[PDB]
Amino acid sequence: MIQRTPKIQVYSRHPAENGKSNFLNCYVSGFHPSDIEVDLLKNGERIEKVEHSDLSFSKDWSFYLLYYTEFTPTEKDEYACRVNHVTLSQPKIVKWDRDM
Amino acid sequence: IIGWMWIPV
Amino acid sequence: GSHSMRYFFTSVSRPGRGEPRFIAVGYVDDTQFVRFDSDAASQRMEPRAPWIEQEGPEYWDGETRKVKAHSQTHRVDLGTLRGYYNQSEAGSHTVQRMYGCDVGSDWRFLRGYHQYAYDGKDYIALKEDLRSWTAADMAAQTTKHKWEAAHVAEQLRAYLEGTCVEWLRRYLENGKETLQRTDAPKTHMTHHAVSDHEATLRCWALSFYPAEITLTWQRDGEDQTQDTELVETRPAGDGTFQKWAAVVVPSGQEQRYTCHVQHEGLPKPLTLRWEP
Ligand code: NA
Repeated sequence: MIQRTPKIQVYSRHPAENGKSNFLNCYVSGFHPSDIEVDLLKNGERIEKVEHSDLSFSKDWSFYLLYYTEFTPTEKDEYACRVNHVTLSQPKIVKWDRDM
Repeated sequence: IIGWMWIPV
Repeated sequence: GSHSMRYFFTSVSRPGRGEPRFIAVGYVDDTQFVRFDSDAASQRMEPRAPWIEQEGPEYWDGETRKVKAHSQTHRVDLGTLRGYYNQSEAGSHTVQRMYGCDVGSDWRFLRGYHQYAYDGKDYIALKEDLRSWTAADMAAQTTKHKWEAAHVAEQLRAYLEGTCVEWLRRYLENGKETLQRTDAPKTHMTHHAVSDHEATLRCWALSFYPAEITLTWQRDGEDQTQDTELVETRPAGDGTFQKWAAVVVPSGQEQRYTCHVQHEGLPKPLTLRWEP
């Protein structure tokens, strides 16, 4: 049994413009085993309508998934990605940074 | 297309 | 120039006697085209790219039959491996299988592969000659002896050198607009002042295909890895990829630093330098 903790990136499909429709992505990779919980948050609240890619894996056998949702960024709305996995003692929250 | 023949380990 | 077809199978047991979950995905290059998921209602191989949807019911019937055959072998393999490693039914365990072929510019065979993993580590692999096996540990030596005596490598070889290459060529021609493209990266540099004493230069590559790319930093034309950060190449969600590389520099020394981008779609490798 070898376990690996997920890497997390939170980012937009397109360069963010306030008031322009976009996609918010949460890309989870490098993890093992495959069971993982990923929520996208808006101002701390779970976003209910989120989709994800089909499970696949890398040359080291570690899994990757994209979680995504249609969104319209504004100056003040905060977005984040919340991830739980058997390797984490509590859920990890990564905030969306426009410039990352 | 995928393969059909899969011998068990 | 060169291309690959790869299938990725993930089979996960449930605590106790529950049915395992079986997932299969196929790719040409960085483009997903099929999926199977035993948790889904259809129990069918399903299309995941517009260009595969033209294949008729015989194709989908064939792939569904074959992928169910693969699941029944993986179901028994989960049971055998618990036995070989003396594990109870109460725990969830994972088998993975990856196989496929690469062709060069001439779309002729370059290499085949078939690899098998148990609980996130190597178990057994076909070597590059497609004739012999690498066992990872003592349990896998049983599988290796069995598969050699049964001439399993011959069967795989015929599929990887024959079928796999003939179908990859068919997919490349049928899906030409999506699979035979290169989208060159859209590149730019940002500057963020961390303090009065340091700034972060971040070199960006957006909307590229395929995923393979190299971003490096130089200082006065020499490789710089100290005080740099590279993220993993990430999907945009629209069939393109994204990546960035950053370096933390002393205030006033920004002009020493260049970012270098290499990608199949670029006429020439790019050099970016921070412009005030
Ligand atoms: Na956890």
